[PDB]
Amino acid sequence: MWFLYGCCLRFVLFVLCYYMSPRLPSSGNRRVLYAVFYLYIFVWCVRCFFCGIFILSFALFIIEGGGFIDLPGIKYYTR
Amino acid sequence: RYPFNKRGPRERKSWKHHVLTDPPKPIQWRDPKVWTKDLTTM
Amino acid sequence: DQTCGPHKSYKYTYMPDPRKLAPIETTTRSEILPLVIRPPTSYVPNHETFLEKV
Amino acid sequence: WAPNMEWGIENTPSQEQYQEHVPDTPDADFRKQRRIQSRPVKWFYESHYTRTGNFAGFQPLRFMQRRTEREVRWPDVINAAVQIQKRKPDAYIFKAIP
Amino acid sequence: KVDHFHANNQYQHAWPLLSHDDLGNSDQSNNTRNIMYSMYLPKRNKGTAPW
Amino acid sequence: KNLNSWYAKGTMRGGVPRIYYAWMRPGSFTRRRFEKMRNP
Amino acid sequence: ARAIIKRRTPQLWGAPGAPIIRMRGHHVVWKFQSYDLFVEHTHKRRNSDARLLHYLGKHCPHPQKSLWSPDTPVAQDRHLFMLTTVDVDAFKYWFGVKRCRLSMRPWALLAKAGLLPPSLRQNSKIMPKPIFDKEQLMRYYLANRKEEATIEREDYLNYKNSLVKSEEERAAERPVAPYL
Amino acid sequence: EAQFEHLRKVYKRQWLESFRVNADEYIYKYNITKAAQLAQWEYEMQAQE
Amino acid sequence: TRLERNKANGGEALPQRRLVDLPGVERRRDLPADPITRLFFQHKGDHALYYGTYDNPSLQDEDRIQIEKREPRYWTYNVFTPVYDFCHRIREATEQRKRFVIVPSTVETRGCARVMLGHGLVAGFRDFHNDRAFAVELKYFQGDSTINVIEPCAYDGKTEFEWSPKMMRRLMNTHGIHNRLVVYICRTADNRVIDHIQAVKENVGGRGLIMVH
Amino acid sequence: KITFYSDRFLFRDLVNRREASYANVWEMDDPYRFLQTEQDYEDYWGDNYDVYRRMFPEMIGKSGEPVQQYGQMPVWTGPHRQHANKSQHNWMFAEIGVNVG
Amino acid sequence: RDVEEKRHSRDVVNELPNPWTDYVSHALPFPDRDAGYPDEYGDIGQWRAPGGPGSPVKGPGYYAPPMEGEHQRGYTAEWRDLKNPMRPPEFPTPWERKYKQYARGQHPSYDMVYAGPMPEIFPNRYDFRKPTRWDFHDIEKQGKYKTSGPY
Amino acid sequence: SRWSSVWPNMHYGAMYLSYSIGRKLPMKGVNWVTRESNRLTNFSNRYQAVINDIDVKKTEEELGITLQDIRWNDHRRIYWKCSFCGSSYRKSVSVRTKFHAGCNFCKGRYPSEVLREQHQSLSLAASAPELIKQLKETDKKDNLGSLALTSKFRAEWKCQSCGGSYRASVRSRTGMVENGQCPLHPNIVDWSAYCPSCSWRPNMEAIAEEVQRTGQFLGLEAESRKIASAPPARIPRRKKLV
Amino acid sequence: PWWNFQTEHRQRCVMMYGGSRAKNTHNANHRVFIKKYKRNAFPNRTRHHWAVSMTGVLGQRPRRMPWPYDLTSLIFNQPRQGSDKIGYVVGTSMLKTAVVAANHMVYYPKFNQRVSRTSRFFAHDEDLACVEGDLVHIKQCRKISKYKHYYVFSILEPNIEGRERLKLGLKAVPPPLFGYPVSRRIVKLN
Amino acid sequence: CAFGFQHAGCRINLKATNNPKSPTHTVEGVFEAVKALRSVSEIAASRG
RNA sequence: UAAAUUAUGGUCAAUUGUUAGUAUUCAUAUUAAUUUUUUUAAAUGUUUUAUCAUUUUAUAAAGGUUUAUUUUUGAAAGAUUUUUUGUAUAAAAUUUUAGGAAUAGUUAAUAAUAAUUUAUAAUUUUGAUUAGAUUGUUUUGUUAAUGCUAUUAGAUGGGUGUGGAAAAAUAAAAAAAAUAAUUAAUAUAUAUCAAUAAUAAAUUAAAUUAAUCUAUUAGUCAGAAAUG
Ligand SMILES: [Zn+2]
Ligand SMILES: [Zn+2]
Repeated sequence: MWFLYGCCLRFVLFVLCYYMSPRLPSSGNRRVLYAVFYLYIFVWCVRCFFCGIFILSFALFIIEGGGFIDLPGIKYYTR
Repeated sequence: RYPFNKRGPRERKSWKHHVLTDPPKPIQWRDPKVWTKDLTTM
Repeated sequence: DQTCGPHKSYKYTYMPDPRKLAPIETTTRSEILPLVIRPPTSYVPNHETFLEKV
Repeated sequence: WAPNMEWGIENTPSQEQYQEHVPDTPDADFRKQRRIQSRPVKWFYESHYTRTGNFAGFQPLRFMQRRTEREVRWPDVINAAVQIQKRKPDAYIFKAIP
Repeated sequence: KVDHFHANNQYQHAWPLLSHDDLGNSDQSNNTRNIMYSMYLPKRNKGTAPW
Repeated sequence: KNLNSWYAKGTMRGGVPRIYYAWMRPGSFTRRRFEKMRNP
Repeated sequence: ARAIIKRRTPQLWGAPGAPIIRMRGHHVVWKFQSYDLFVEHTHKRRNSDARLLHYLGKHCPHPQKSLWSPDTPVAQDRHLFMLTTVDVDAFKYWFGVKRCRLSMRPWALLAKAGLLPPSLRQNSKIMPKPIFDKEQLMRYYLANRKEEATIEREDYLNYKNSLVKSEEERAAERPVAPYL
Repeated sequence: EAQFEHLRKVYKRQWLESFRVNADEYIYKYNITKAAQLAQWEYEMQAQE
Repeated sequence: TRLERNKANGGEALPQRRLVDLPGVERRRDLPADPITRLFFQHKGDHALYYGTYDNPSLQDEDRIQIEKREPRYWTYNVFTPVYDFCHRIREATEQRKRFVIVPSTVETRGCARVMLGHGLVAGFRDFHNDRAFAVELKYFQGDSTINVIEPCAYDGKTEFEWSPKMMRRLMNTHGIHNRLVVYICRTADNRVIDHIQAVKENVGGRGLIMVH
Repeated sequence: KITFYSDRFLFRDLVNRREASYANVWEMDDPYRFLQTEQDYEDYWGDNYDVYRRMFPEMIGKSGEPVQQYGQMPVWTGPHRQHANKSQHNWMFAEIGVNVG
Repeated sequence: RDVEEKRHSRDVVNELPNPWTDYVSHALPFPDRDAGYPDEYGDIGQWRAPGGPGSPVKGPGYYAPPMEGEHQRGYTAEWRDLKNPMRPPEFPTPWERKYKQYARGQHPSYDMVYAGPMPEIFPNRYDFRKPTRWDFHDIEKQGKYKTSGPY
Repeated sequence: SRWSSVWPNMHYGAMYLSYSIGRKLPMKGVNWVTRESNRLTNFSNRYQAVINDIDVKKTEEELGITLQDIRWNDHRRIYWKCSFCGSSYRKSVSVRTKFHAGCNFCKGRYPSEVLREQHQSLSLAASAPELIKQLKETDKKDNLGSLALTSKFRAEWKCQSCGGSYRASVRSRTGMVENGQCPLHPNIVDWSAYCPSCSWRPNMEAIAEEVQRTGQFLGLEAESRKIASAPPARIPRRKKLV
Repeated sequence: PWWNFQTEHRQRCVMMYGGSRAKNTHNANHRVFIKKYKRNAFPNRTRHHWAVSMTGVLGQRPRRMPWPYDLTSLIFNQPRQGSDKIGYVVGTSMLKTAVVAANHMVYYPKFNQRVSRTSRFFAHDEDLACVEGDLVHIKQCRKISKYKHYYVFSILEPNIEGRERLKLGLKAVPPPLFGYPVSRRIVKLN
Repeated sequence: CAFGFQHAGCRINLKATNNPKSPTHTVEGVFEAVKALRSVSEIAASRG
């Protein structure tokens, strides 16, 4: 929750959609969205997850953090 | 996590009409041997 | 964490209790200090003259 | 002489006692294990001294409890023991009332 | 103390029960014996007995 | 002065019934070994 | 006395003003509107405390019923009641002795109390204001005159001390033989 | 405001001819109390000696 | 106080002279204590100028060991006290099924002991006027100690816990049942050491000393 | 109660019983030897309202404070305000302060 | 003022005290008695009472003298009025015997520590099983949709 | 806007406003349907004056509800016409059969809500026909000639100045009040004998007459009349304290 | 109201019968710390900052608090706190001026314990009597300079050793052997 | 309630996040406490 | 180193999580929230005065502060026939940050002094100065409870030094020097950061004035419930 920076939901900006492989015993090809957002004049990069779905191209993303998933290092998920 | 990602609330039989529909419905043909003298309660 | 919600909807049975609906005695203030209006005066005879003045 | 202590079966109304509106039929309220209920005036026929008072300086534990917690975390069907409530049907069938 | 949103001193002394309109619980024709115990008589904490 | 009413105590467990002694435990109820001198 | 005045909120003079018996009350929904009657100064800061002198009471503008008394067959008692709690004795000390200005809504109330005479602005619209003339005013005083020996008393015991130590029962404070 | 300033005095004949009686009585009681606690200090001074 | 107003009526009308008696009958006896099988000699009262203090004791009972004081070293330590060490002497002895304990001797240590003994948690105690120690004889029942638990009010000395009379009235009130079971020793302002029961029967509260039951 | 009485609590009562004699047998044993104070007599005959009513006629309320109308404060402005004290409500005022309520 | 006073004195209902206008009941700043407020410990006004140890002291109802005061010197007025038990009282009263002993503290105490059990002298009445919504011979009337509990 | 949400005030008669979701729902689902034992008209014997006070055309035309379609306890908000006075309201047969709730103006035909019939305060025709001529023509004057002089009945009348319709209490007109109510003005006769704008004039006549007679207007003349006319014989005066 | 339960709430305007009107402020908010520096680059020298501060005074925690019940209130009755202060006069080198070092009371409610604390004051002494160490009584007045609101109101013990040390000529008190704590290994040889 | 305690309350570990928790440890702990309990008559007699 | 009671005196302390060998405030609960729902707000033109003037009307923009913010009758209340007095700036207690050290118009006395008077001066590890976050001391939340965790908004220099007090460049909802007005609390769609609504959420109806609103999502291995 470091990058949620305390608010309940944080808005960010799509950049890349790369695929990372979950942690064993699990198996998958999990969708890790390398996003960014400017906040408090420094700009930041947020490697996040995607459990939602996408219909229109929208680099508007509502990252709310979640539990742990079979991926090591992704504390943020989509709304 | 979020319950409504990839799909919203499944609206499935939001009125669930099977608990409603009564093609067999007692009518003026209630039995005077099994219904009350009012023919309203069995 | 409280991602669920409240734990009971505490509600109260409305029931009318027979003392509040019991008959109040009234007397409209126009039975103590009667209300009447001044027929118009020469400086302000009309209700357009009035607003022109005010 | 006992007081007329509050939050009885009779004192309380429905939405407090149970968690649905329940008719106040003066005839045959089976859920209060009651058979009939002639309702003469509250304090008319009893002798006067018996009108001891109204005690309610305790918890209405049926209805609201201190430090409410889901009795059994699992399965999710459990609240505090103050959430007694029957089952809500799907779409509500409203008959025509004669 | 006074005329901020959170007035205290008008409750500091004792005022009888105002039942002039529906302040939410049909206060004006609904007479509220049990509503007062459970509801508006202050309490020792949420749910504790009416103090 | 004890505003704990004795008349509103105990938490209801549904149907689970728990015993209560009117005065004294049913063990200590009877005293034959001492009214009838049946003792070492 | 300020370079750029505060426009809706100027009073007459000065930064801490004279004491005034105001009857404020927060504007929210009418059902939730009852009046904090209280002594205080004219020129306040934005809230009702920094020149609050002495909480004086609370008024219910909403007329309530006799749900504290039984159902009388008495009309004036069955009528709705309008209730207020004063601080009668600190009002007397402020108003009477420290001379705080009595505003007009609070006065409209205390008039109904019986402390103060019914105000200037309880105007019976239905009767005209008076017509003064010296001939009739002096002709009356001529007609009915009251004496110096009945007026000086009341002046004294109505604006000055009034516990008349009854000359007879001042005997109880003039000691007896062991020191007399 | 002849009656309104006739009162602003009467409530100095009433608030003072009452503070008179009541400070008289407060001193008649705080004097019993003042004197009694003073006596106890003297007594505990004795027992200390 | 009502059992004396009509027991002190024996005043003659004359304020008569008080009778002289034997050289000494008003002197307090000493409490008996066998000199040969013993913990310490019950030291006499005449030697009342031989008695030193708990902190600085005299030279008496050379035959016997001496308890030491309990004074810590740093900031980081809790500061024990005779009331702490007496409670844990007694706790360890009732845990070892001993009989006599040689327990520190301060005014409120034997204060706690005299009221515990009044409350029956102890078969007896004895002040040998030993400037440092005194002996508490423990009572047992069915194999287990009568002092079920005994706690200090404070595991520290630097923290005195004055008990409000209402605090001490909400112990004898277990959910509506008046309960003088667990006895709490508190030392009032009058330099008396009393249980909470006589402390709240006179509505004074005192320093918290021990809880016991 | 969970008071624990010392082994010989009853000595005071026991000597008072061993010595107290009675003018005759019936004062020795009568059913009101328990009842010592008015609290004892009311807690006994409280159930018995026929006895209580006569015995303790004070709890029976008879008297009260009359409803006493005041004379009213006179106003100098005469009938140009002789309505001004008159509404369709009653107006109840309760004084407060540091001292009252 | 004069014509109003004339009519006011003509009013009989007047000439009564309006205790709102007539006196300032307690003009000082502080109450005439401790009123439910806290105490040194915070024992809020309900958890306490007045007169205990927190009060102002009550002082010795005598004088505290040195050496030759009441130690066999003589006697104060508290020495002739006190009476020995044998000789009668001055004035006769018909004191009860029972209250006499009670007042003295010698009455055989009958407290409520001695009170045995209050037995059910009379069997009350047999408590026949009053039917509930969990005594329905048929699991139909006790559905989830009708019965949420027996009563 | 915003203040649409504000609930309409409820007084000391109004029971349940039914102004929110759950405030109407559990009462919404009561799908009433008229059966022959529901039908009010079956029950004329008991409720004759409930049958005879129905604005039937006003009902059907505006509502789609028939005199036959009316329950004896119909919760529907229909219009009626008072058979005693003749005013029109919108009242449900339920609150009129359960409670005897009716016309907001025949609410007060009886002098005091509390003691309604005990009033031996005399009638209108057998007492004061000079009101019988000014009251608006209703053909119900045959019954209103028994309304008490003390009745708060907001009766409508013919004025004499503007000829129009002015509605005032029968008591506020007649003047007399039943012993022990809130009494009305000393001049309420002279300030409701006319129209709310044409009741001004008959007043200042005697008011300026005295400004002329005396060169001075001071309301104290009625007072001084009462002292120069009514000597108090023996009004008990209290023992002074001074 | 506070004593009411969430769903039993209706009206956040009034409190019907009684109780405590107060704004349920939202303490539960995850206040954060936005790292605007690097663990080796801080614009402070002594106390670096790397996590949220708890802010307030009479609000920090451990909840230190004012306690008047100390040596001073045991010895002197006071009109207003701090008036009278007793200490080892330490430091008088400013001509006619004394530095009196006397303690107050800092009570810790949570622990149920105290610690009284030190403070070098300014204290005027016209005529230069006191020497470092005289246990003195100090009272407050009207101010005497920027920093001295006190004056030497007595002596409770004069350092007679010191006064004679001056009379003989030496320093009434030898000066501390070492300075304040430093960070540099000062290599004093010979 | 299987013992019949009408007025009692047991608390374990101070909170159900405090380990160790397990159905085993819960039953064992409460029964151990009910064993450690001393009667009031036994308390009294123990104090004579 | 004595028991005692004229019998409950002085007013409620009480802890409700399905865990997974064991050690340990530490995922899932409930409470208060936030995420979340338009039933509290709102307008412009301050107003008098003898007149190009003058009388009246003094702490919300930020401004970054932890040894910190403190002050009166002389204005006004405020009453007479005149000259009428001694009550004020000061303080005192509490002050943050992992790894901690030097700081500076300086300290005291003189002084109605010394831009160059006198001096062994003062702040600091009892944590100073710099820099960092931060509104400062009856308002909450949880808890049986010491706690832990909250409360806003208001004072950001002086420079013609006016005024009683600089707080003074627009941001009430105080009647503001003639009773204007209170038959009034209503306020249109405008806003700030306050302010918890799903107010009988489902059969018997609203002694109303008939006013707003058509009312919904969860899971379904553990553990309520599953198959195509
Ligand atoms: Zn009608
Ligand atoms: Zn007309």
